[PDB]
Amino acid sequence: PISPIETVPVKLKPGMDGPKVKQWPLTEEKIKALVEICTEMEKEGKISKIGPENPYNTPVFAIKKKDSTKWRKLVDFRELNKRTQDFWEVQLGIPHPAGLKKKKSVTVLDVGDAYFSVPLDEDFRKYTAFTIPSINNETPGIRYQYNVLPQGWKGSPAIFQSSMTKILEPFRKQNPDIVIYQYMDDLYVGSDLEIGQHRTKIEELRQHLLRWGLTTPDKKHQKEPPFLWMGYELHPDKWTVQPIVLPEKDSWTVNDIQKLVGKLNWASQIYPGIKVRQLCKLLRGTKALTEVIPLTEEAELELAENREILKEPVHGVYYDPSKDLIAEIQKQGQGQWTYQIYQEPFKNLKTGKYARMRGAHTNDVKQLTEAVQKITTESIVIWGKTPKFKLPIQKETWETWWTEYWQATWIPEWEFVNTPPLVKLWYQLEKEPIVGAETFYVDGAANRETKLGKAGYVTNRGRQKVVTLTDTTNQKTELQAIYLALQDSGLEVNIVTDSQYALGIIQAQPDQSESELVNQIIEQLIKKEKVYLAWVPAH
Amino acid sequence: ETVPVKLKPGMDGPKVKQWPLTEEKIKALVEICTEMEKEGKISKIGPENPYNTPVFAIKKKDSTKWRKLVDFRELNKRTQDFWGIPHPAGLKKKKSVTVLDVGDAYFSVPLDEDFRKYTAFTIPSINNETPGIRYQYNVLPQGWKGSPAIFQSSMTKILEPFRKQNPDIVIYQYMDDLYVGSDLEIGQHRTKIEELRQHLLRWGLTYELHPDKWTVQPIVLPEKDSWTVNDIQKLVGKLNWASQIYPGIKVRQLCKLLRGTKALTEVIPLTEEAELELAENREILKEPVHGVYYDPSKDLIAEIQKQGQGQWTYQIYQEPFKNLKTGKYARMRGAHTNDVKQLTEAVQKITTESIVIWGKTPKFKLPIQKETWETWWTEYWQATWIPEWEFVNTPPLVKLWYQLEKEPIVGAETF
Ligand SMILES: CCOCn1c(Cc2ccccc2)c(C(C)C)c(=O)[nH]c1=O
Repeated sequence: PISPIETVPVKLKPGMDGPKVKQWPLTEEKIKALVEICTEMEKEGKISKIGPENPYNTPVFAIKKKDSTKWRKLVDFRELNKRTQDFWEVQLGIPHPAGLKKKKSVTVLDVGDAYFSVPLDEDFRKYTAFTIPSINNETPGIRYQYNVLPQGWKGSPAIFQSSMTKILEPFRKQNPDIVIYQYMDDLYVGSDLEIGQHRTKIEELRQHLLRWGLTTPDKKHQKEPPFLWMGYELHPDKWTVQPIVLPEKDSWTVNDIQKLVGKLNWASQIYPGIKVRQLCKLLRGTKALTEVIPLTEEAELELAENREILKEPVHGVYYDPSKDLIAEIQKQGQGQWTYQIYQEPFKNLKTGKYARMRGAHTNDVKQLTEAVQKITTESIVIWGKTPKFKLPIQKETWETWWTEYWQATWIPEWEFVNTPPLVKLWYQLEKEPIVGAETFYVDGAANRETKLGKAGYVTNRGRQKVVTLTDTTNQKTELQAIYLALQDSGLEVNIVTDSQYALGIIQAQPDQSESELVNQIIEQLIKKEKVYLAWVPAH
Repeated sequence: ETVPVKLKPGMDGPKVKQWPLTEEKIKALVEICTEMEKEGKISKIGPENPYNTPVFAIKKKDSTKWRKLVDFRELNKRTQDFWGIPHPAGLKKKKSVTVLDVGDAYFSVPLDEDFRKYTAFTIPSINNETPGIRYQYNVLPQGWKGSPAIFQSSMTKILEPFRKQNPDIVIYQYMDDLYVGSDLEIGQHRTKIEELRQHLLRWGLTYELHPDKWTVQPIVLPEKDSWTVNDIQKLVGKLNWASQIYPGIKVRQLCKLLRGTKALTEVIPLTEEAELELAENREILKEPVHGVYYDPSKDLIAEIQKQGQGQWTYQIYQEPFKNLKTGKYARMRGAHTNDVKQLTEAVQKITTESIVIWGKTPKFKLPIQKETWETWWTEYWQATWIPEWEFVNTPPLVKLWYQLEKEPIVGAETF
């Protein structure tokens, strides 16, 4: 009993051939189980006894699971898979709890062995051939081939989903106020109908599937809310996070610390406060995965503060398309941002944070701009709309910055919300030379090969200085020349250099850099009442 | 009937993923595609077709009507060549050109059955609660290069009668568009264009440029009562950079005025020798560099620099420092707070000029981060084609130099 569903035309990769891997040897026991199982499937209609007309072959194996300790079977399609054509990506962008609309009911149907419910392209069938061994390689073993989507075969998931979509089209046209979500072997049918009308509609869907061959599930196996969707539990009324457990031990290997640092990192997206600085710190200079690193007092401590935060009940809300979508952002440390998207105050749909993106050189506004875009991309996917933004940056700071930056940049509809620390412009290089202020003509030169160089300046006022550096580079001297000018001058300074890097500093005006040296220069820049950087061609 | 199109030797169809779409857009594409599906132009497809080409919806000006735009850039590139119409040099010397979307005419012609797989596209669904809706084309797709080609006999056929009735008007076809240039006055021009549309409508089909105005603009250098150490330093740096273009540009005499550790604000008296040098520089910059010609067998390139305050500069070239054309773009009314809009608008303007002048779109170097562009350009896209692009970091001096371009005395006076 299979299906009156049209098959999908399947082919092999560019001019290849089907697998011809030999049948692994098995005992009379393992064989007798497989023989049993294959006489059954031979009748369910799923496979078919073949003969000498088929050079193809895949290795069949015998494993006993736990459910019944019963001898089961496994066909190793790795080869056939690496030879089967490419299909269009099966669903790899899955729903997110924050984007689900709440429903009066959701009922999960099991289209379990639905792979074996869908016919195989009769043309492709020969490739799925396998052999039931004989008692220690005796006469010919029993030969077969699949007549349905094989478990573990490459195209099954894609073809199963498609087949399900065609079959489901009628039902969906006939009652649009019903949302069906296809995932793996489940159908999450939900709706806003009266629980009785709902149960009724599901029975119809079930009976509809019956027409097409999908045998109805047992009450024992049925799934009931809350549903687990990786880190979350969806309850009809809202979602919660799955209990995340940090195990207490007296011996932590590097593995345990890495696996731990992982789970914790995942939690930083949901729980407010998670920290792994002292845990990561235990990784320094490790010589093996199995290496036991003792937890310092400080690691012990943060681990404990974590166990505490993680025992808080972070819950959430579902999406209501008639309410505003709002996204607020907080600069949580330099380069780190936290955000939470909601519609109604304190009822979050989603929260999360972006790691300290350690780049070669930016500024807060640019970075705020980037967090805003990542969020926007997220929202389009999740909700197909972009959130109104509430940003901890004054509208004046944004106009002054974006309007003059060399790069195109933007922030969608946003509004200012004062929730310190507010992001701002740490310094703004002067637009024109400072009259009055001292001028430093700076210069640094190094021997790229001996890495011995000098750095200094001479000012219109007479002051001067030179410093010798070892294990430097020319860029470092050029930059250190600038550094000294800043250190040695008053609150208003004019600095001239032929450093091409300083020309980049003048355009972008970075407030964070990959270089400690440039960093120090930033701390000085920020410190002055006025700075004017003037670049001039070298030589 | 159907002509056997194919892919270039060794090429495989596009497998470009669908960028996420807004709900407004998915809803329209859905509407639009069920229709196309009913009319027989596109057909739902299976998972055995591994290809894909991004789709999105744009706005047909004056209407709420959403238009579908497929990004066939990858397919086009992989599609065999058919060696379009030779570019009419006359088109640039026309007082006023108008653009028309004749892309609607292709649905009439069928697509080689064996090529259709390659036109696969997908409509996403919010939160991915629904699998994408796959379709492929049964007809000539809009935005594919192969369309205007295959539909050429039919296009010239319908066009002749008008071309002869009005032999002073030029008609050029790029992709789904038709640019019609004439030296007639605005009214007589447009009335003559609508005459063309009526003509075009009795089969099945439905921007105001002024090419002769596109002035080649030079670099004007600063002049001053007195010059400061800084002014000179600023000038010397631009001139030194500019010597990669005009090698006769010199800063030695000026550079001597910069000998000394003096205050940036201090005024320096210009030596006559320094003053001749500057005057000789102004003379050099008075005209475009010599020997720059367009090589048809070379990629055309368009670089843009954000000048700030809604201003933008660009230069179309093929070889570094050998410009075919330079210009400025001031934002359009309404674009006040949005850089991406100003940018996409600029790219569209620049791209139509390129089409108008050399009959091909350039490859852009955009002063924007990849993600800012990819996330929002469609929102403001209005042309049927889409040029190629790369994201770049604007060198501080390239910007500094082109900002020096000459602007009008008062401006193009529209009384
Ligand atoms: C009981 C709540 O489950 C979550 N839920 C669901 C089911 C659901 C279950 C697992 C993964 C995705 C979706 C749906 C759909 C897909 C029926 C819905 O619309 N709203 C909702 O809250």
